[PDB]
Amino acid sequence: LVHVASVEKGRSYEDFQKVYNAIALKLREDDEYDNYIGYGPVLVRLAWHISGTWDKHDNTGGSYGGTYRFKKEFNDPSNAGLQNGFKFLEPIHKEFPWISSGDLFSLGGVTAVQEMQGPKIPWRCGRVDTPEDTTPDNGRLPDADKDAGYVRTFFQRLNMNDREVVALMGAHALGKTHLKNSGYEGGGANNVFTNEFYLNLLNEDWKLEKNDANNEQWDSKSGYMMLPTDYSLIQDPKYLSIVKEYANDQDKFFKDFSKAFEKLLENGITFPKDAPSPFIFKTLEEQGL
Ligand code: HEM
Ligand SMILES: c1csc(-c2cnc3n2CCC3)c1
Repeated sequence: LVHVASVEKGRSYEDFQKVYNAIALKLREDDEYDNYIGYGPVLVRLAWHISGTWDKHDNTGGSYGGTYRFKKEFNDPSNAGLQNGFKFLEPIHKEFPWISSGDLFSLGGVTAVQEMQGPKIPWRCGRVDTPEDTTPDNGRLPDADKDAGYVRTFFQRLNMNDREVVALMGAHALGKTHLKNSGYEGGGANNVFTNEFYLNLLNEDWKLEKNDANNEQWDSKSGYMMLPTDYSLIQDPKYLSIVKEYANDQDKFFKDFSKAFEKLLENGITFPKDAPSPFIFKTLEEQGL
């Protein structure tokens, strides 16, 4: 099973920058969502969930086929709440109907990270919409109630190593949990991309509590929360080291996140030798828009 990247016919960097800009402008303008967090965090989560279905063993799942558009994947309980991100992107897709679904969903994530003052994430085009029968079954995204061994084993399926895992988890500095979506409540309503996840892990006083959905989570007096899988990064000696590294080096964290997130979004895709090199998009700020 091979998924070969195929550039949307006749499209070049300038076409994709226009799509980036349309998403970025909407992010700026629809700022009310989720008590003024806006749509950045949910779009990052969407890009991760459409990618996180990949299995390195058979090359099924991943971002290529844009299969979240199909009912089976759209209604996965693990994807509860991501419909808000789908609805955000819908008008954009109507404006630029030439772009594939996988390309749009993944570009949404890249745009969100950059517009939230994160690192630049190189991005490649050419994902191709695949038919409904290529939709992966539910159950491939991870559980939050587990420990460090689970997290490590889970991520081996996505060909991610310890450093890549800890860097990717830094995105949890963004946004919040919603009891109705996942059975967890709380967060920090943050919409700026920083290394604060790692700082909060090391510096807050965490207490284990049972929430109103009968799930255990770690809570701090500052009003923050960690999932059990978040907290596992300071329980495991190998993860802890890396957590300390990112807490003390913002630039390192940005560079490692950029690499891991691009890899996550590209897993399962074969890029021909003639393919364009990755694009790096300018932010609205860089364009004076
Ligand atoms: C062990 C792996 C992971 C687990 C178990 C996990 C679990 C969760 C849960 C339960 C939520 C709350 C969802 C809600 O109630 O709305 C959440 C939120 C979020 N996750 Fe993860 N996650 C993991 C990895 C990641 C990764 C790798 C990224 C991206 C690089 C990511 C990005 C996000 C973002 C941005 C939110 C906030 C969404 C919002 O504010 O609507 N997560 N995660
Ligand atoms: C902001 C302070 S803690 C925190 C957090 C920890 N784990 C998660 N979040 C938000 C999404 C999941 C976000």
